[PDB]
Amino acid sequence: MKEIDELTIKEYGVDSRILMERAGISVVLAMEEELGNLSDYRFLVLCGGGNNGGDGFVVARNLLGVVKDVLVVFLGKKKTPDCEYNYGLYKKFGGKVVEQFEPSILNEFDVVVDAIFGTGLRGEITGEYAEIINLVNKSGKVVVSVDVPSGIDSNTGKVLRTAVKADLTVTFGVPKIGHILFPGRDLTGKLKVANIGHPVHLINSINRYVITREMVRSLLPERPRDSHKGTYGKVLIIAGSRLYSGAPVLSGMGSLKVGTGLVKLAVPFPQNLIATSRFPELISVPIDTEKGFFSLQNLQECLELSKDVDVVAIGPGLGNNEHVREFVNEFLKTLEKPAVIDADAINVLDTSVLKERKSPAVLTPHPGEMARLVKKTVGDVKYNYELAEEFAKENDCVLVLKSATTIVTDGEKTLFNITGNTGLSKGGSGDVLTGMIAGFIAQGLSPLEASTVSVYLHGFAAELFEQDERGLTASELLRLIPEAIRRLK
Amino acid sequence: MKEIDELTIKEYGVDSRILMERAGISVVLAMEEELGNLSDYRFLVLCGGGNNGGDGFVVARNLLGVVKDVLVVFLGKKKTPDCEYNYGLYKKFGGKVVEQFEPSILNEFDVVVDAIFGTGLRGEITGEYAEIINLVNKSGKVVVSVDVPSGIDSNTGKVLRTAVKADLTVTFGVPKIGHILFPGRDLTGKLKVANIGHPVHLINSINRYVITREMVRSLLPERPRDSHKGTYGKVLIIAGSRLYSGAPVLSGMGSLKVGTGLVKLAVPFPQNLIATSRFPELISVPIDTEKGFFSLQNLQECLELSKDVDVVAIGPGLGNNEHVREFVNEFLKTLEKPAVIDADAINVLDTSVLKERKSPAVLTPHPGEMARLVKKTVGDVKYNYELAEEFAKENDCVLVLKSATTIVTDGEKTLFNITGNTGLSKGGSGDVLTGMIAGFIAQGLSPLEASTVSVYLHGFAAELFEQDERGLTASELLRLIPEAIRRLK
Amino acid sequence: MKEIDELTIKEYGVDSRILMERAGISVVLAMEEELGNLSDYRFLVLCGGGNNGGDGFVVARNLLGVVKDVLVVFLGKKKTPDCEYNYGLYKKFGGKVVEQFEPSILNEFDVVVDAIFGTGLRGEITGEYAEIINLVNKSGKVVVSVDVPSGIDSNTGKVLRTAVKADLTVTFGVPKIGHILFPGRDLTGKLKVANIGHPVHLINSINRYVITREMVRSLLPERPRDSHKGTYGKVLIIAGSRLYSGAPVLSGMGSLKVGTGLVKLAVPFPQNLIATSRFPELISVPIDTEKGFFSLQNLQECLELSKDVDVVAIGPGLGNNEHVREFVNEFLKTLEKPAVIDADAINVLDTSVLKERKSPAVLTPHPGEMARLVKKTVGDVKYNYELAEEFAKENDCVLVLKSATTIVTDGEKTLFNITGNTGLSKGGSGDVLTGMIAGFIAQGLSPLEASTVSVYLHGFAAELFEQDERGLTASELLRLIPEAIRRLK
Amino acid sequence: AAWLFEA
Amino acid sequence: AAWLFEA
Amino acid sequence: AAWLFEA
Amino acid sequence: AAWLFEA
Ligand SMILES: [K+]
Ligand SMILES: [K+]
Ligand SMILES: [K+]
Ligand SMILES: [Mg+2]
Ligand SMILES: [Mg+2]
Ligand SMILES: [Mg+2]
Repeated sequence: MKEIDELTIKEYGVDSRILMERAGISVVLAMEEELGNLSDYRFLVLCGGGNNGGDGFVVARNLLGVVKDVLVVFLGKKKTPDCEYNYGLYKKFGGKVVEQFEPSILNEFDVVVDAIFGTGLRGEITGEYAEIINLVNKSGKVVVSVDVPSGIDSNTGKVLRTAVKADLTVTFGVPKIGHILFPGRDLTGKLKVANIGHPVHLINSINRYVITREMVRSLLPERPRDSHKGTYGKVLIIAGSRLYSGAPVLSGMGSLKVGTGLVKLAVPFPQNLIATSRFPELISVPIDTEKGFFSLQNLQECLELSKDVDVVAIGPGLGNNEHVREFVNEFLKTLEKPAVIDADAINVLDTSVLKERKSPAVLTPHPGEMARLVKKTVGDVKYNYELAEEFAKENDCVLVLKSATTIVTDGEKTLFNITGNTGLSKGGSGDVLTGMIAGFIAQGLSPLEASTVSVYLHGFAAELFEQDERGLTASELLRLIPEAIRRLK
Repeated sequence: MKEIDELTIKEYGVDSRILMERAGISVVLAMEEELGNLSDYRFLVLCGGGNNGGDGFVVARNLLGVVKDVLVVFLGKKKTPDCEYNYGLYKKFGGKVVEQFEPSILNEFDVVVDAIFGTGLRGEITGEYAEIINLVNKSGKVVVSVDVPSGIDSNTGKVLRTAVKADLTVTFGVPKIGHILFPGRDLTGKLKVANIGHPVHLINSINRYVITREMVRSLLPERPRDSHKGTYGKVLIIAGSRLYSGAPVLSGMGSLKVGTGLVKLAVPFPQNLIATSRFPELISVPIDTEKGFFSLQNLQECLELSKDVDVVAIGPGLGNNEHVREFVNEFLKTLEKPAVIDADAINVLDTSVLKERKSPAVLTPHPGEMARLVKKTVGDVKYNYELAEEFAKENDCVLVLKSATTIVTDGEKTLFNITGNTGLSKGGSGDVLTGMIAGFIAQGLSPLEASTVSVYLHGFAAELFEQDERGLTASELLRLIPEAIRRLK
Repeated sequence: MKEIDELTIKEYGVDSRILMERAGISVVLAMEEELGNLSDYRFLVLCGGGNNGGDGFVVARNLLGVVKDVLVVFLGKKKTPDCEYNYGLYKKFGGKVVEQFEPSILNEFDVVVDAIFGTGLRGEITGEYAEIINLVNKSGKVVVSVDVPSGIDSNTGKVLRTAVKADLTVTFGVPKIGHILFPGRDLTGKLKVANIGHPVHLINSINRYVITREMVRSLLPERPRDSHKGTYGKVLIIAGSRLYSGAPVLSGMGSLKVGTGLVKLAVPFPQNLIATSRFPELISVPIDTEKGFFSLQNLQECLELSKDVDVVAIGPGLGNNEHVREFVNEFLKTLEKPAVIDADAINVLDTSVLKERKSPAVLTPHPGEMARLVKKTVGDVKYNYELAEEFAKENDCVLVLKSATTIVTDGEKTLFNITGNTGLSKGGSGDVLTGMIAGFIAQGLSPLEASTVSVYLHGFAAELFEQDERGLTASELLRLIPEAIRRLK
Repeated sequence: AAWLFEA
Repeated sequence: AAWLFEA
Repeated sequence: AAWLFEA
Repeated sequence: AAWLFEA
């Protein structure tokens, strides 16, 4: 996007001042849409010395004469040319600026416009920058951040020591990664994305995006009327153990609720019987095991079962011991079908196996699993989209790194999912999503498409829960999936 | 307003390109508000070589990539610097321009954006300018005019040979006189007035304005609870004749429906009895006349009656013969109360009498009466606000020149009224308005204020008529006045 | 229409059987639209030997197998070729016919389809035709008449000794005069006009028509916003007398409620004062008369008053004595303005005066007045559209012959009005209509157009009366006119 | 819809 | 809300 | 209507 | 009403 600004100015010839005017008026219009009539409010505009501040000066100047009061506190040491020009206009128009902040100033104002730092943030915020942000955060006023809340690194969403918490953030052209990943997503509050005059071709050329309702609608497969279950694919799910008997059931129904034609589970006896007692629609094949876990002695039966399906999901509830490790790796090495690899199949995965596979794979780790898989800490991997992209590219797979914002990448294209809520923070949620992805692959979507549609619909189903989200469970999540699908069109 | 642009650029330092960008985006936003989503429409943008065209180039460029199709037809010979710059952007952004118009082109487009001429129109439109405008007018497409419909003189509202008929006109800063006076008011269609960044002080300094609901609300007098009829003034209306017995009744009720405390009519016997048979609230004093018209023999009785009132209205239904002329002029010469002079009192008025009066006056001519009064043709005086201003200033009065748009001026301040409809184009309407003005003066508003409030409320009452406007009559108009007042607050 | 059938068969080449099939199915569809599902009804179809009967045979045959029971009683002596063909089909399809009627037969049926006679009726109905029709009329069953209720002369609407009273009549191509004029209009019940495949050009070429809402909407004059009362015309009404003081008031308001700009009455003093006591909007000029009636001594004043108007209405309430006769005829002889001549101006009219007038005229007699005017009986003139046409053509005028169905003709084009109800059968109604016609002429409609719009709107206003129609009075009628106008668009 | 009947 | 348009 | 804001 | 069309 910094390339996008430069190109729009330097190659297309749009004056930088015109972009800056358009930016500031977008903020004014966005506030009006959010606050209603602005004429009864008093505005405190906090401007840095950069272009973010320059945007702020445009906001301030455009409120003059039209609202109850406007004051700018200019907190910088020097001004870029466009900030200087717009400061000059604000003052020519009769605007009041002060350069010294007083704790009590928040008193006489209703709205704070945060134009201190945007994408030009470098390093930790300290000093009077920090103090003013902390005063604004204690103040209880309405906070409107220009571009990105000051203190958020707009490439990562991390807080650089301290950051503004906004009610409303107005950003320009496209959402930035720091509005999408947490903690930044949290501090953004309600995000509006304004068109400020970049050519649409440049806006479209950004290679990381937010998964939207429109994108998922156009990816949903067709349901031709002359169809039968084979039309809609077959999934095998290899899952469960004597310890973890529920996982297979949730994965299997995950596949069925997204429209998959046939679902077969392979689960150790007698735990396989749990699935059909709950949903008799499922086929739950008994696997005779020595001690309640899959082992190499089940390899041959599982490949045989794999022959008559389109996709295999493996891992939920398998347990993690050495016999499971031998099985999972020898199976995936020999299986020539797309695989969705989750949970304990990730915990025991030998990543050399993924490189040698000719058939595709999707991996669905939470950060704990991703951390063990690449031998890093949870904090190194959490929201680390570049690491995710490297991993997907290096191993020829799709990586779905789960969290409140989920990252979906094949190494070239990366998508961010923002649907869902904390009712998904509970055992079982992941098991559902695994089945959904397998299901969509079986119905003919690519591994990346299947993953994109599934993470969106999984989170949207959670939001459709009628009662308090914290009471959501996986079984209720399953029942909500077909409603999410209907609301999607 | 051309001064307003120059000052904003040259003294305040706003780049002319920034004003032009703001203008064009206002047009885009206005269209969206009117058409809903723009993405399904094909736009034909007709651009002249001036700044209006330059505004058009901004519109075109901002629709690129976002709507179904955009084409510009550039109809000029050369381009001003800002039109040239914006033409350059449109083309840099991948925009298509052609310089030759083909009758069939209207075919493949849904919306025409008329950016041919704005306030820079000089002289009659001919040639391919004329033909293209006439083609657009026959086309049945949605027409959006930038600033002023091309072909309207924005200072007068006259059509310069031919002009665009717009569904929507977006103008900048303030409405222009040519949106307000006819035929221009008609060709404007729905007018939106966009803020494009002029300082509010400059926008406020314009000395001709449209009478608005807010202005009338703040002028309505107060009704203190501890009041009595004397609080609310007394009016004498000198009116009627054996030929015209209804006029007094309509004037008298006009005063009473706007809140006046006491109304007295002086009307020749027995025509005076007509008023109280209809509204017994009125006081209708019998004037003994020789042949059914006021004459000098009634001068003394009328001045006596004038002593106990605050304002005198004179003229409706008086008739126009020499004895009425002698009476009206000797009366007004001697009366030391505000006068509202209408109808036949205007037709016989000696304007030397107005100059010598110490007390104020409002005159309420339609253009026929104004024409006879200043010895010009109806076409010279109709909508001639400068002539009206000169007359008011020269004679120390307020002039209310009635028409679909009414002009109200004291020679320094001029206001335009745009409320009302064609149900007021019927005998009796004027008689009502005369009483309303007298009423408001009696209640303590200045002659200019009284006139401003009255023309607005009179037209607004007409619009509240429930059935087809052409069936409106004065008696129904009277009944609607208190509803107009209530809706005003 | 008999020409229309012949041409469609003989020149366009549509088989007569195809027209007859289309006719019969139209009847079936019309019954379904009126009765809902037909499958629970038993139908008795009464067929003559002509083409009406043939249509009936098509109805019968198309109900076979689909309704509870169908029986045809064939009452003729011989069958035309298309009746014979369709009789043959009915019987081939398993249909039951009998040729002897039994009083009790009505017993076992719910709907009677009357296909005995259509436009081929010649002379009085007697014998078993009469008896069967009288039995059907006493029966209380649902009656559906094919084309025209049998017994109505379809050219005049007269009953030929006896006739069927129908709940529903389905006619073909265009309404016939006998559905429009009474008593036939009454016996038709609800009329549906079916398209049976005549070329639209032939259907459009019929020279007598029903005045419709669409025709009146397209004739209503325009109300340009930049207008004034002069735009909308001026009317003079010469009316009233010491005996009849109300007539002028109703005529004058009739003109004002249809949108006329200025209305002046000339009425003998002091009766003129009645008008402005009721509606002060009116101008009511006092005419000094010897004994309370217009006479030749008022000729000069009335022509003078006529100079400044567009149209003159004359006659309501004038009285009918020799001095009124001299006045009316000398006035109309000299007046060079359109005249609307009503009531007592008709009773004294010398029709030689109408021939010699260069300016146009509309005459508005009820049949009593028309009878005296042409020296015939009321029964010779009532609903006699050919006599009306001859009169209009011979005297170069428009004739509006008032009755429940009003005839409006200029001798070339004739229109029938079917709006209104019996609340118009009360003194004053006519006086209103006179003013309406004058009004519309003043607004620029031709005498024929003015009359067409006025008779329609006058009757429609009557229908908008909220309470029982018999309580309608002229003053209420006036108040309803602007609502009729609004509902018309 | 008026192809068949004028009402 | 009237910052941009007076209607 | 989405010319200015994607929400 | 089903004389013409079965739907
Ligand atoms: K900021
Ligand atoms: K224009
Ligand atoms: K019949
Ligand atoms: Mg999991
Ligand atoms: Mg007047
Ligand atoms: Mg009559």
